[PDB]
Amino acid sequence: GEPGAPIDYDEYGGGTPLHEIPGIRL
Amino acid sequence: TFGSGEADCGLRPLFEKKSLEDKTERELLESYIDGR
Amino acid sequence: IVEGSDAEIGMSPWQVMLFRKSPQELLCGASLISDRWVLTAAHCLLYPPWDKNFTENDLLVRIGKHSRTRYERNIEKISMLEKIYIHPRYNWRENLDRDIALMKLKKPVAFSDYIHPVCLPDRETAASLLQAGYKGRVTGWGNLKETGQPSVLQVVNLPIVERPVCKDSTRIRITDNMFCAGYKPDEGKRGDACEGDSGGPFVMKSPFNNRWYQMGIVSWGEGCDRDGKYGFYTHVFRLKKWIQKVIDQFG
Ligand SMILES: *[C@@H]1O[C@H](CO)[C@@H](O)[C@H](O)[C@H]1NC(C)=O
Ligand code: NA
Repeated sequence: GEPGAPIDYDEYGGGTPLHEIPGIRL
Repeated sequence: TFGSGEADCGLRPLFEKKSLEDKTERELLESYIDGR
Repeated sequence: IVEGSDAEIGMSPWQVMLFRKSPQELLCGASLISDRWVLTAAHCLLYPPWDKNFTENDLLVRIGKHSRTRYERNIEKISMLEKIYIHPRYNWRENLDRDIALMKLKKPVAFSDYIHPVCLPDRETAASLLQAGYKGRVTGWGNLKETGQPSVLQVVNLPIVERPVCKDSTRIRITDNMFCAGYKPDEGKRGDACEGDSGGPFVMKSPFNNRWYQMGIVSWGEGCDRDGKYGFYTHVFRLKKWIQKVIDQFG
């Protein structure tokens, strides 16, 4: 029921990088 | 313009177009029916 | 795909295999969205932290396939790429935000029983289907276990997960261009994408018009099928104006 993702559009206008996580699956 | 895409998109020749269900699509449909 | 099953013949006729020619190996999944456009994850083509940077002539696509390895006479079609378009704001430095790319085929592919495009969602379809607990379907030729390659295309159905649960599951910064899917530990059932499945489609079947819609792209995970971890998928609808801009300006 709760929205899993927002109903809108990506527009124009940090954090840990994925590659530092052990076992990251890309 | 692309718009909605192919007029025929998303209808599989070997399933929807023959009125045949695949082995697990029912599980998807059931998950789209809400509870109480 | 971990804890899935063999796909049925013709079950996913938009499935595309991205094949590296040298060395000869599966690179990624992808999906057919018209007779000359293929959708995949940007990180399948461009990931500098792992020295990955492919151009159009490095790859070929294979469409209509079921077997991972056998040449499928009179069934599969091979295509060359005219141009790759990677989202200009794809964030490879951090979290794979906007993990989306389009590939234009040099020649249009003929549709058949085994080759047919998937739909992209309109606003009502996205609003009606992108709800926690609602299941989508992931397909690919990726590994069967985190630590093992399938003989044929695999399929698994997985529920969309509530955003706070997705965010709690990971140290990574989760953006509005991502959603997560998979079963929770308490739910019993299992399943996940794995290495080699990246770039393939997460699709849902609309109960309103009977059509299959691509809601996600297999983007990234932490391990494969781990308890308390979820797969992350590119939010196709949220990036759909970019997709249309590319196809309208360059198709
Ligand atoms: C990818 O390769 C192209 C051509 O070799 C190069 O110009 C570009 O800087 C590379 N991109 C990144 C993000 O490293
Ligand atoms: Na999991």
